[PDB]
Amino acid sequence: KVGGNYNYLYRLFRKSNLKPFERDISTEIYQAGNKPCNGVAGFNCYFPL
Amino acid sequence: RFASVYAWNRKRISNCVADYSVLYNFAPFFAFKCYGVSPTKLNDLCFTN
Repeated sequence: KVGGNYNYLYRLFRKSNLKPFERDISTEIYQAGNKPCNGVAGFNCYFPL
Repeated sequence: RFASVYAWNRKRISNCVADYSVLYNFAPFFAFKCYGVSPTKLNDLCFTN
């Protein structure tokens, strides 16, 4: 679809490499570590999807 | 003092240990989009220049 088809997604990065045939329904934000991050933030608090 | 947009200033970085984690002294970046790489995996991969 022209600039569409968002319903099909993936992950560029994850907190850890997936195990074989492992499934993860969650989409929580990866922690930055160097900066407290419960709300959105900089370095690593970008949304995985 | 930065240069113009047409005369964009270039420096080659070579023969030096790249600490890409001194980026996070400059304040919330309207964009840190890392294309083709992750903002977290960049301080690992060695590169020529």
